[PDB]
Amino acid sequence: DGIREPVSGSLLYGNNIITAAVVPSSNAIGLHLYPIWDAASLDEWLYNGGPYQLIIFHFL
Amino acid sequence: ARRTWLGDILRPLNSEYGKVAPGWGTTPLMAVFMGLFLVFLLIILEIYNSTLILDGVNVSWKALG
Amino acid sequence: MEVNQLGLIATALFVLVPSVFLIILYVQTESQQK
Amino acid sequence: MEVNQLGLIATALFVLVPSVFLIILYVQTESQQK
Amino acid sequence: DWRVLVVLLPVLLAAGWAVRNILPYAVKQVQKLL
Amino acid sequence: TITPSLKGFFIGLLSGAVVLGLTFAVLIAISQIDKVQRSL
Amino acid sequence: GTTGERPFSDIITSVRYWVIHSITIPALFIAGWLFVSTGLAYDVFGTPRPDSYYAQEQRSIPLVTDRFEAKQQVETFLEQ
Amino acid sequence: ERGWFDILDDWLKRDRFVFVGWSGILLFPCAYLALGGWLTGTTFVTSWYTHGLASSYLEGCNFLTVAVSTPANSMGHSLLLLWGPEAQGDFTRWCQLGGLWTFIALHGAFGLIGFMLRQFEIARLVGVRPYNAIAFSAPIAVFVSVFLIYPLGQSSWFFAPSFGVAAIFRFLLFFQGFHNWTLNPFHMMGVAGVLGGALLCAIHGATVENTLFQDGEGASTFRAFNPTQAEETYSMVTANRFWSQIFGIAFSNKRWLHFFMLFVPVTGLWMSAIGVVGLALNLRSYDFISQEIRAAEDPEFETFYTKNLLLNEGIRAWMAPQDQPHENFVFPEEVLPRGNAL
Amino acid sequence: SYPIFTVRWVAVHTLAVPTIFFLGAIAAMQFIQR
Amino acid sequence: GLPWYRVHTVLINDPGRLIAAHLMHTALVAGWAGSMALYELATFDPSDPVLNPMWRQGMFVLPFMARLGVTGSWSGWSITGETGIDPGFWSFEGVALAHIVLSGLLFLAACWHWVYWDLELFRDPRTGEPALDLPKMFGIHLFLAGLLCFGFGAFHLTGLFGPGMWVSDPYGLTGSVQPVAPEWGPDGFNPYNPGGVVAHHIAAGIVGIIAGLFHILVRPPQRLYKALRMGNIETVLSSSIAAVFFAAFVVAGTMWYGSATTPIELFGPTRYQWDSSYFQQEINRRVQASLASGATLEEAWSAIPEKLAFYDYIGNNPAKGGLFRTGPMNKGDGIAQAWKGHAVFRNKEGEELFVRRMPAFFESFPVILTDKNGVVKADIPFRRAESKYSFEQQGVTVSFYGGELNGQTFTDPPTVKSYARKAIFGEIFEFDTETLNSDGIFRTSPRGWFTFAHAVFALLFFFGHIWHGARTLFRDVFSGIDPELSPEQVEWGFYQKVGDVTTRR
Amino acid sequence: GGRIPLWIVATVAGMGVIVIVGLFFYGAYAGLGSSL
Amino acid sequence: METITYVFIFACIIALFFFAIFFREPPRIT
Amino acid sequence: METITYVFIFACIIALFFFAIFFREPPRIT
Amino acid sequence: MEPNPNRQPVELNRTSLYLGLLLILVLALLFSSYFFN
Amino acid sequence: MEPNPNRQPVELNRTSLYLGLLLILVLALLFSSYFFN
Ligand code: CLA
Ligand code: CLA
Ligand code: CLA
Ligand SMILES: CC1=C(/C=C/C(C)=C/C=C/C(C)=C/C=C/C=C(C)/C=C/C=C(C)/C=C/C2=C(C)C[C@@H](O)CC2(C)C)C(C)(C)CCC1
Ligand SMILES: CC1=C(/C=C/C(C)=C/C=C/C(C)=C/C=C/C=C(C)/C=C/C=C(C)/C=C/C2=C(C)CCCC2(C)C)C(C)(C)CCC1
Ligand SMILES: CC1=C(/C=C/C(C)=C/C=C/C(C)=C/C=C/C=C(C)/C=C/C=C(C)/C=C/C2=C(C)CCCC2(C)C)C(C)(C)CCC1
Ligand SMILES: CCCCCCCCCCCCO[C@@H]1O[C@H](CO)[C@@H](O[C@H]2O[C@H](CO)[C@@H](O)[C@H](O)[C@H]2O)[C@H](O)[C@H]1O
Ligand SMILES: CCCCCCCS[C@@H]1O[C@H](CO)[C@@H](O)[C@H](O)[C@H]1O
Ligand SMILES: CCCCCCCS[C@@H]1O[C@H](CO)[C@@H](O)[C@H](O)[C@H]1O
Ligand SMILES: CCCCCCCS[C@@H]1O[C@H](CO)[C@@H](O)[C@H](O)[C@H]1O
Ligand SMILES: [Ca+2]
Ligand SMILES: [Ca+2]
Ligand SMILES: [Fe+2]
Ligand SMILES: [Mg+2]
Repeated sequence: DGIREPVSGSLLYGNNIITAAVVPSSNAIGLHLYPIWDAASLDEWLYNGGPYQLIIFHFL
Repeated sequence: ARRTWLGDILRPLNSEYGKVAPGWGTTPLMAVFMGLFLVFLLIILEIYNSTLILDGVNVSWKALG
Repeated sequence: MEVNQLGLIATALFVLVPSVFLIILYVQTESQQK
Repeated sequence: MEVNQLGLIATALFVLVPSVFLIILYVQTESQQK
Repeated sequence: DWRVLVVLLPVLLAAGWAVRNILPYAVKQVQKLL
Repeated sequence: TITPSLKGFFIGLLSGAVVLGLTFAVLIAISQIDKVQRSL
Repeated sequence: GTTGERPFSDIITSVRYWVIHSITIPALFIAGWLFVSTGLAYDVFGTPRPDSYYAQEQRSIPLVTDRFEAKQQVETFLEQ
Repeated sequence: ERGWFDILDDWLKRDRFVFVGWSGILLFPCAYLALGGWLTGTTFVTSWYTHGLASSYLEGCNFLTVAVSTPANSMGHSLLLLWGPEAQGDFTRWCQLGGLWTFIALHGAFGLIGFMLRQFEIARLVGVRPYNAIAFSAPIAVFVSVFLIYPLGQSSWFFAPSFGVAAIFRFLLFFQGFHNWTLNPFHMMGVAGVLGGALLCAIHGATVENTLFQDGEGASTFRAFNPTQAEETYSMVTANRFWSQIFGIAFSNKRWLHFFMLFVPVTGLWMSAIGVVGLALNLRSYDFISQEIRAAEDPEFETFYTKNLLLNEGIRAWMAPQDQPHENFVFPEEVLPRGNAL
Repeated sequence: SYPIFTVRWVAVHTLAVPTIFFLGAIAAMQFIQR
Repeated sequence: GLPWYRVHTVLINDPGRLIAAHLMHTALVAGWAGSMALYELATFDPSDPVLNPMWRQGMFVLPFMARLGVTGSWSGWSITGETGIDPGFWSFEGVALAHIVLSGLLFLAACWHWVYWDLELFRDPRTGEPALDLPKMFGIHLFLAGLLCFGFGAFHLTGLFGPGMWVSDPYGLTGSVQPVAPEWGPDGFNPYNPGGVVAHHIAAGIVGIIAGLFHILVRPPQRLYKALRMGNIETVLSSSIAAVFFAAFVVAGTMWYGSATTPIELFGPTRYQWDSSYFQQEINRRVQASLASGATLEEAWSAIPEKLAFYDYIGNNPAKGGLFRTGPMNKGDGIAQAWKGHAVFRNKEGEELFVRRMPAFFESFPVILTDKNGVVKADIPFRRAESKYSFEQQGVTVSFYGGELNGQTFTDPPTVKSYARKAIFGEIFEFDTETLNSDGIFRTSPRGWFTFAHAVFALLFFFGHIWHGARTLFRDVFSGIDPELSPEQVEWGFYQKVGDVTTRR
Repeated sequence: GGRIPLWIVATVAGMGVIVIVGLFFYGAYAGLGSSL
Repeated sequence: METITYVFIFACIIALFFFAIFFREPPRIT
Repeated sequence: METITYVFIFACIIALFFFAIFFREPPRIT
Repeated sequence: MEPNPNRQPVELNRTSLYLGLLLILVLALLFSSYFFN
Repeated sequence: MEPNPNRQPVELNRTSLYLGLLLILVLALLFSSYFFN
């Protein structure tokens, strides 16, 4: 939600199968396309929900 | 098949497979008992449900003891 | 995470017991004369 | 007693995995044409 | 209650009218079944 | 003694018996008037 | 095949059907209308008229709270 | 021989437009009264005295908001018979007390028994196996668990579903907020069976319609079928190859395919019924204890599971005063949970 | 030639007769004002 | 070959191996009972029937032994808190041992009946085919069930030759095993009258003996024999399953609502006792009588038994649990140690205030305090910026009467608020949360778990009834419909009566 | 009898449905249930 | 341990997909 | 849980003894 | 001993193996979270 | 495919089942104490 309040989605970060998710990209991004190469680093890309966009656009 | 002492004693109790009384037999008597039983179940249900409330019958823990 | 310590054995046997049952039945079907 | 929490699953799988292997082999031998 | 008579009257006047246009064939269907 | 709800119980019991009795009396009567035809 | 009854298409295209039902259908419709317009529906089923959900001063709902004297409780709620 | 019972059996089983049968003696009165009771209540009957709600066309509701609502919580699980100790034979009072709810629920239950008996009876007369009756056990399991067992486990019929469109939607949201019912694996299996059943319905219908043999000259292909024909009307072989190459697996046995189409939705509904029996006792899948321990100790730990509980807490606090009027809840503004601004 | 009153006839009217009555009632309701 | 879901059908035509399989099933169930009792005895803490009774400890079979008169251990304790009792052989341990030995003997008998399956007894003497005369078997078994039912009621339950049954006062304070005389009037059908349980078994037993003799001596009518397929053992399976799901719904119901056979000292209180404030009313009644007798407030509340206060606490409500919150109730709120006493809240004007209690529906609940008329006087706010009713603004204090905290008053707002949060659960207790590493989340009791399993099993057995009834009545088409099914038998118009070729038009 | 063509029966019956359902939608905006 | 368990079950399902597709019983026309 | 485990294994061994003796492959002269 | 004529062979074909293993593994993937709790 | 001629049936007779189960159960009875530790 772009309010610097990160939601843990992955199994290794304390989720089970029922609670885990791949979390949407940040509200600060809005509808902007956010590919890996627009981030300063993978660490940044992950904080901001980059994986979600890669997944849903390739999936669709 | 194997005969045994106990099997021979019990043999008459397992010898009338398929035997029937003619026609409807005691079916009318059976239906009367089924109807009485339906009414009995309806009575005990409605007592437990407090739909049927009887003198001296307090359906609660706090009746007595 | 403070998970239930019996969750692991519960899940393991939940998988293994019926899976093994089916594998036993499958293999002895294959070995029957064709 | 404060036993190792993995002792139960270790013992269960130690028994189950090889026992099941043998049961599979036995049953599919019995089902072969005689 | 006048309100009940008011509501019933059209229905009764309808069933009375339908029986007057079917009594020639309803008595015939009744006697036909013997 | 016969409480109000036991009187109500008897009313419901009699009402159900009347409904079932009338239903079967009518069905039996109709089944007798309009029998199926079978060949010899 | 069929089951012996007259076909519905036969019935509803016949003059006699419409002689009968040009009366019975409007009569039933008018009877239902009057069931409401006379106000009888309110009293049969106990449904409040628009001016009868609340008394003028209180604004509390007449909820039934007593299983076996509920009938007398709605009656007390109705006298208000 | 040929006595009155057999003469009655003859008449009951006549081949007529609407088959009757012995089962019809139970089915037709109970189905008619359950339906007639619903139309009567939704058209004319209030919920003012049981719920504080208007619920009929007469009061101004529309098709989406009318209902036959449950009795007041103070009625407990009373059968609420018209001649019973609550209404005491007063039809008007009976309606105001919620008597039409138990009337519909109970005539509905016995009607459903009658319908499944009808399924058995007709199958036996026509000479088919009674799988349709067996599949109908899933509707019965749902009706009995949701409309009878669930309220019987709770405080009263009040918490059963009310018979109406919006009333049922409220039931769904009550189950989310109070039971966290979406988290329950028995509901999840229900969802899988319903959505999987709908998937099978669509994919099987489409596959048959798109592997048809050309059995006529028309571009509209429905006429090129004869019910008495011996031949399959579509190619199982072509359908099997298509799905094998598209999806990786395909049906090859038509009998298994059609059994599976029954098995999937029937089993899903049965699983959802088991979960509701649990919820009759508040035996919920409400929480994950390990999540709660971590979140209580670590105020930076957040998952979609903790997010949904916050939504449940709002549902409970904001809906309970009006949804549970017998509780006389007064929640001052300052205690209501809410986020910033909203 | 055809019977007029059948089981079908009864089933039709147990539904049709109240439906028209109800539709007249609901029609009247559209003119009620608070 | 047979698919996996039909392997047991090899028993249908083999009465001897069916008996063997039934013996093995019986051995497994008896062995479960023995093992379950031993596991419970190895884990049960008998030292406190007041605040740690069996139903707080997840005990499932212990209450069933106690209900029928097994109340003592060979180690010297009894479930009513006695010491130095001699139970004889029929202690909890003796019952468990007996079930284990029974299991082994049934297992051995199963082996014999499996090997020696081909007994002449199981052959029809005329045809030489396997045959069971199920109508006469029913009479024999019904006669035996009637005798046992009658004897259970006439000798065991009465104490005439046996121990009696568990009975208690209306508040579950003084329960014990007692002889119970039968109740032959209408109150015998009151589910809360134990004398009706005694009368039931005497009267139903006698009826069972008579009906059994009828069923031994009178053959079924031909019309019923054919309609119910009385030559097909699967008809018995169908109707037996029906009777069993009926019984299972009944025991689920009487467990959930309570009856003379589901007493609260054995299975825990019911949810309805919380809904109706059953225990709170009796507590308040007793306190008011003490006060009217001149007692001080401290004396009046100190006269309340800890056991009565503990029932007036939502952690013992069976509708507060979770499907996957496993184990004993003690694993949630902890092992109860002592009543803290009755908390009385007051504001700075000295008006007594009452905490609104949590209904069972709510996993969480706000803290709201009202005066005696239900007017809100204090609460714990969420948003603070427009708070009017905070404990700080209203000067809320809490004083305790009875229990550990008797005579104490707290004024520090966080402490007062802490106690108010416990008061939404009813009476306030001190818990040991360390011994079991309790997690603070409510679990249900054996009353709840029993009800859940038996309602679920009953519903599933409805499917089994439908399935086997179908297989019984449609056996001729189980492999499919007649390949040359007359199209006139399913089309319309050909037969006057559906499925009757003799009614061809 | 076939004196009244089925397509006329269908057309008139259908128009009747439209009229009465139309009345019910009118009633959503006037009188009870209109929010006004 | 719980993460290993979840990923293990998932991995077994994916392996099952592979065998169910490429090592299925071949459909045979008769 | 450890006592249950030990007693369970022991019990399985005793059961095996029973089957090994009374349900052995019968020795047959050929 | 004389042979029991009621014995029958049992079968599980490969498709049924795959369907059953899928059911078991998916049920385990579903229920395991609740077992760990 | 053309059939692989190197395949062979596999066998485990009942005595070998009993010997193997005895080995496994006794090894488990022996080692379980050290697994629980
Ligand atoms: C035919 C199928 C059928 C079935 C299965 C039901 C079933 C039911 N009805 Mg419905 N009903 C029906 C048709 C049916 N009805 C019809 C045709 C009408 C229109 C008249 C109604 C109108 C109706 C109303 C107005 C009400 C019900 C109600 C009920 C419920 C309570 C019934 C009861 O307690 O009876 C008890 C009676 C019996 C079970 C009869 C059994 C008779 C036994 C076998 C023989 C005994 C005879 C007796 C000894 C004779 C002497 C009596 C003497 C002691 C006075 C039950 C769900 C009540 C309800 O739903 O409340 C919520 C209710 O208020 N019904
Ligand atoms: C009617 C049966 C029954 C009931 C009501 C009880 C009740 C109780 N048991 Mg006992 N027990 C039983 C049978 C039962 N037990 C059996 C058969 C055994 C041998 C395994 C035991 C061994 C046992 C032990 C060792 C312990 C208990 C304990 C307890 C207490 C806690 C229960 C709990 O946490 O459950 C939790 C229940 C669940 C989590 C629900 C499981 C639901 C399953 C997994 C659903 C499966 C779905 C299925 C796979 C889907 C199929 C789909 C397909 C058809 C398509 C409670 C009083 C505990 C206690 O406190 O003892 C003092 C304890 O330690 N029990
Ligand atoms: C008295 C109870 C009872 C008895 C004796 C039977 C007996 C039978 N059933 Mg029926 N059935 C019952 C209740 C019963 N059923 C119930 C309650 C249901 C609904 C769940 C059914 C639904 C049913 C179906 C759909 C079918 C049968 C079939 C059969 C026949 C073969 C069963 C078989 O080979 O399984 C072999 C089973 C296995 C190899 C493994 C099953 C494992 C289960 C699913 C999980 C483990 C359960 C656990 C061990 C149970 C503990 C006890 C429980 C009470 C808690 C056999 C005559 C079959 C039939 O008609 O064949 C012609 C068949 O298709 N039954
Ligand atoms: C035969 C058969 C079956 C079994 C049938 C069985 C077991 C039938 C047994 C039926 C029994 C025990 C029926 C008992 C009925 C007793 C009744 C109806 C008692 C009524 C008493 C009343 C109304 C008393 C009223 C009063 C009260 C309460 C207060 C007093 O002050 C005033 C008074 C006397 C009016 C199966 C299982 C269904 C299988 C198929 C075939
Ligand atoms: C309850 C009760 C009873 C019963 C009654 C009855 C039986 C009734 C019935 C009633 C009825 C029987 C009614 C009906 C109604 C109907 C209606 C009201 C309809 C409407 C419709 C519409 C509105 C339509 C719509 C639509 C659709 C659906 C789709 C297509 C399109 C349209 C839109 C057109 C008695 C007396 C026994 C007892 C007491 C209680
Ligand atoms: C031989 C012999 C002997 C011995 C014996 C013994 C030692 C026995 C034991 C036995 C036992 C020891 C048994 C046990 C059993 C058990 C069981 C049978 C169980 C079952 C279980 C189940 C079935 C479960 C299920 C489930 C689950 C798991 C989960 C949850 C859900 C449910 C519940 C479903 C003697 C010495 C006497 C001598 C003679 C000979
Ligand atoms: C978690 C525990 C996991 C343990 C897993 C253990 C897996 C064990 C796999 C056993 C492999 C058996 O493999 C099986 O061998 C038999 C012969 O013995 C083959 O059987 C083949 O030869 C026999 C000769 O008698 C013929 O009757 C049969 O028609 C033919 O197909 C099967 O086609 C094959 O499937
Ligand atoms: C309606 C419930 C079913 C009850 C069936 C009992 C049938 S009763 C049956 O009726 C015949 C009439 O001719 C007699 O000949 C015969 O002797 C009599 O027993
Ligand atoms: C298999 C071991 C058997 C051990 C037998 C010990 C018998 S002990 C004996 O048992 C009776 C039971 O009612 C008691 O009444 C009696 O007082 C007691 O001494
Ligand atoms: C500020 C803390 C006030 C001290 C008393 C708090 C209420 S009471 C408190 O409640 C705990 C559960 O929360 C129990 O585990 C514990 O035994 C009990 O002392
Ligand atoms: Ca005005
Ligand atoms: Ca701790
Ligand atoms: Fe199909
Ligand atoms: Mg309007």
